[PDB]
Amino acid sequence: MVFQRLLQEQNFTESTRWLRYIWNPAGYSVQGEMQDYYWNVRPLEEDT
Amino acid sequence: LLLTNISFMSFSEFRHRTSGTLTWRETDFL
Repeated sequence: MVFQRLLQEQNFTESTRWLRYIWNPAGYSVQGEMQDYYWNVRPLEEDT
Repeated sequence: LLLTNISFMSFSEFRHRTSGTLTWRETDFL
């Protein structure tokens, strides 16, 4: 919802951040190291 | 290798550089 609202108000550099909070195709940097996933939500990783 | 060279590489690069000799606490401190 926050990302959709920031897209409608065209704050692009924050909308892409709020999309990075759920999906990043470039992986995630956790404690300096990369991760093995791309979806930040575990019921989106495993289809619950 | 000096502190000028350490601040260029990323933390994963540095942790792969000194993985065996140090134990990540002194690596983080450096």
